[PDB]
Amino acid sequence: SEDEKDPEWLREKTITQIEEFSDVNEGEKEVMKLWNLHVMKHGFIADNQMNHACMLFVENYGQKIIKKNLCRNFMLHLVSMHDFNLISIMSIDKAVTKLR
Amino acid sequence: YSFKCVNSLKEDHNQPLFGVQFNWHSKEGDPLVFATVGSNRVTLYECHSQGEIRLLQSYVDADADENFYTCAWTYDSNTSHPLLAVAGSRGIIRIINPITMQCIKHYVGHGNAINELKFHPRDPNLLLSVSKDHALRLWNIQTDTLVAIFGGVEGHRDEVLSADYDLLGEKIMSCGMDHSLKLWRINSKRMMNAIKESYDYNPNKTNRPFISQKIHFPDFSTRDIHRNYVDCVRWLGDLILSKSCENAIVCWKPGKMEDDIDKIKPSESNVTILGRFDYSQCDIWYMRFSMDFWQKMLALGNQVGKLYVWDLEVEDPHKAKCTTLTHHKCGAAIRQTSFSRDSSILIAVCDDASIWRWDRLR
Amino acid sequence: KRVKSEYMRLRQLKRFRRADEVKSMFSSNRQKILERTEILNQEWKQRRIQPVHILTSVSSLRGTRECSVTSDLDFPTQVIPLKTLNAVASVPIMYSWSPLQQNFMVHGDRECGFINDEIFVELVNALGQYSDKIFEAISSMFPDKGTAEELKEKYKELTEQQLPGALPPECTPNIDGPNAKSVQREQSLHSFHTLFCRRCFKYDCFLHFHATPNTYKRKNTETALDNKPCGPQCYQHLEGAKEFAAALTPPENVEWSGAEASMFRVLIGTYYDNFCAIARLIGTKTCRQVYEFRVKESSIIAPAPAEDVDTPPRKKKRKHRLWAAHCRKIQLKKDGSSNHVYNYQPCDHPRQPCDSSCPCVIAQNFCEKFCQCSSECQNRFPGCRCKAQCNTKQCPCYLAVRECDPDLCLTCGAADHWDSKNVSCKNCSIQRGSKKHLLLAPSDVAGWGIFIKDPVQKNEFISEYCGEIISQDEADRRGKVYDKYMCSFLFNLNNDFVVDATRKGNKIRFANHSVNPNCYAKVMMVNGDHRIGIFAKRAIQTGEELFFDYRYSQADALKYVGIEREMEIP
Amino acid sequence: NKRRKLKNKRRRSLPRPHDFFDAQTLDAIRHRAICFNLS
Ligand SMILES: Nc1ncnc2c1ncn2[C@@H]1O[C@H](CSCC[C@H](N)C(=O)O)[C@@H](O)[C@H]1O
Repeated sequence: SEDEKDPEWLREKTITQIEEFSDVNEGEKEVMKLWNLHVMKHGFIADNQMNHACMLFVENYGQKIIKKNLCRNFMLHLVSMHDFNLISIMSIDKAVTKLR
Repeated sequence: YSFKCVNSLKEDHNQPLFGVQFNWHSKEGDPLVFATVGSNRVTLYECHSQGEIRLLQSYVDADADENFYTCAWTYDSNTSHPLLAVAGSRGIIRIINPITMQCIKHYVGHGNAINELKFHPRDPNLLLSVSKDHALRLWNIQTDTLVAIFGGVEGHRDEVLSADYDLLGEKIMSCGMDHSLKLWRINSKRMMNAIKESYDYNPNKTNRPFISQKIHFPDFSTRDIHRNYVDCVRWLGDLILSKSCENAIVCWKPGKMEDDIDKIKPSESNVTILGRFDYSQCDIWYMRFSMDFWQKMLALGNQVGKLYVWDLEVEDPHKAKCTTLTHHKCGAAIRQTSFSRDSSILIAVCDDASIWRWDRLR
Repeated sequence: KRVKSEYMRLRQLKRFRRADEVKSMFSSNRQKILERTEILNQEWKQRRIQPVHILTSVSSLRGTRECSVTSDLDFPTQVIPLKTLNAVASVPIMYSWSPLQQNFMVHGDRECGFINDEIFVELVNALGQYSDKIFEAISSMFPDKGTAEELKEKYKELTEQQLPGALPPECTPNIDGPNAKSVQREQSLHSFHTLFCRRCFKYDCFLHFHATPNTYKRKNTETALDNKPCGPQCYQHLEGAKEFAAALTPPENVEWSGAEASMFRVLIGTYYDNFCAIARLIGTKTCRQVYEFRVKESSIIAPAPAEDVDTPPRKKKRKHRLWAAHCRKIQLKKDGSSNHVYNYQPCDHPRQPCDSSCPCVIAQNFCEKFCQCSSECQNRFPGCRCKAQCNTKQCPCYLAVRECDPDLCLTCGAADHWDSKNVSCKNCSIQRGSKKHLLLAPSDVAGWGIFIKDPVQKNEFISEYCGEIISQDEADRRGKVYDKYMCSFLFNLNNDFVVDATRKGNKIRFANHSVNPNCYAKVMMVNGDHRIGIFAKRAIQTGEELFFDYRYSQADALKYVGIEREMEIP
Repeated sequence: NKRRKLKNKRRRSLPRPHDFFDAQTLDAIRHRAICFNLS
């Protein structure tokens, strides 16, 4: 195939572009790095997928969230989607259970 | 400085001449053999006393109508037989063994043309062929398998023509018509894994072909050094030489003068300029200088046929005490120069199929 | 000339100390040269080398040519025969590029730019060394006017003494970081809201918004609010605490951190009442002292709005034939031109209706769900309910340039099994990217070409034409550069943009040209993103070569794609 | 296809498909032929 969802060099370039931002603390910076790299890895496009990506992303990297100890930033990152209507309350509960 | 022309031979084909090569990969007491690539002919010679030069076995590319551009001496550990790779405008690599009198290793895949050839200082089985399509591909000739490629999505947006290995083979500088200065660290943890795996491959092992890698992120880049085309950069130890068409040669180091070359991050953009060995009468590119084996003596030809000579000693561009050697008979275009594995013999090649050997006057 | 000498010697102070320094690493590199050169020389000593051998005559090839290298000096001319090198096949020319499965938007003179501020500090030394003659001597060398009255101004610029730097000037560390301040709810989401881009629901999207955060009004009473004694110490478990909580619709010694109080400010903005869930989130406190501090916070801060709306329209009265009238209007006024294709832009109507001032309306295009036009906007798409497959002439979406959105063509399963690859619909592929497998080979027509691996039928989806987003004017410049070497990788995506695949793209960019192609190009509308796909003009078997019309001018076609590779049967 | 004409129905002008023979073998054959005619 030689083709897939996401080329490697693209992953490198986006990570580098993240570091350029100065207003973002590294706790947040890692958050979208994992979350974004989760995205074009799978290429979700639907709101249903958006929610399904939530328990999916926490399922794969919830331990890594503990390892990075960037949970609190990650809950806030979730709340934005609930403000963007892509997240329901019970979805937030799922992340808490997965984390703990 | 202590030099004079003692010999001069001219090829009968009258074609423009190109990259010279002296077999520094020799042993003590071996015959001093050097090679040169013409348009389609390839010729080898050995320097001799009294000013004599004995013509050695010479070949011609009577099948590929192309102008050869670069060549590099080669050696095989297995047979102890030296060789020499060649390249030209068609972007095809041929490696002839004088013991075999022939080339049996065929390597194609570059886009337009090849403009640079150089081996790894330690491993003789690794080669960089800088190409016209801005590509930096690596070959494991011993396994005939391709190794990682450099450039790509964030590489040079213009043709690269000049690149160099460092003394230990850890970082590789690259510069092209875009005047960009991109280098990549060989020691990067990923690569030697592939290089080791490059030596570990069997075509019959599996249907999956070997996975050469791709790089797009140099450890540093800049363009402020020259406002004109750059065609001559060399690893002066931890320092970097650089020559353009603007009749100047400049040496420089990354960041500040105290900054370690190996500590420099890719995000770095600062420059430290410490070279002013400028010249003139050579406002055109595609001229290449030469270095002595011990990195102690610099000699550069001229389009008008003169020489620009300096040592690599404590003599520094603070005053740049030049040595402008000149032979009246040679004035057309000094295309390249080549030292021996010492500082005794210098061979200057003119474009009009003529060479001019200068022997040290020590 | 003393002032120039003072200025020169002031400049010389770093000048010769540089010369002293450069000599040092000149030496340090030289020893490193000596160490390494000897080391490699030692290994060169180890490597036994075979001495050269001279050429010999080959009996079977006496017809080979002989060369006589003429000696410029007195030396005799030496003769050695030539020899034909090995023959190697050559491949078509091609320039470097990088794979790409989406779309991406996009000297040597002077030194150091600015007049050196250290020379200003050297000029400051001229201020400190200080009557009027000194003022002009200061003012003469440096461009400034450094009289004593100007000494103060230079002193004023010296008093800066520091820079805020490239960082959030406010103390806003990551909340997980212990140094996180008691930041309010809004400021924390500022970093998230600014960076995020919902149209591709990624932070710092590479294909795209800053006008508003999620300022839309939303229902807040959807919570069940089964306030029960479930949190050992809670708003419940105490009638006074429970009654006070209901009426508001002292915390214990367990204090609240600034970071705890900061996201406490956030959690209220989410629920405004759910102390238990807040306590579930905030493991640092039980439900009591969460509700209590909520009482403390609600006592300090203003109460939340907590507003809900239902709108006058409920059902019906929105027959889609009324929408047919609107586009009929749009077609008759402006879209009758059928040439001014505009990229979608999210129109914003915070209080305005979807009037004729609507950016989508003036853009002759529908309002997307990303627009701020409400759920009652008449410029939005209705929903693509083609039962069998949203794929044919009866499919309005197929008639439209819009691919049936996953959330709309529920009858063709566009939303169904987004993970799965096979669906009933045919006009939903680009979203799923069900590309076919291709082969790269030197085309018969010219250089490299594209060949298909498997047979396909008419009007079947094929791989997209990926590339980079660039404006029309620069497309001229790059195109201007392109014509100097007969290159073509610019595609007129719409009236406002052209895509380029010269540097980034996928394999299909190498497709050749033909006037009678088996494939054709067709613009399409996907999720507010203009894209171009290719489809088979006829049914196709294994191993075909692919072609499509580049559709330049007739004179241009002769200029670039004049090869037609056709014999005339009649 | 019933109206299928001869095989010539291919193209007007296309890049050369590259010749399989080589030069150095050609000279060897000629000299082999030359020395063959000598006897
Ligand atoms: N039918 C045709 N005849 C001659 N040139 C063509 C052609 N179709 C495309 N080209 C050229 O090819 C470029 C498109 S990129 C494709 C290059 C070509 N397929 C090859 O590999 O050699 C255009 O700049 C155009 O000039």
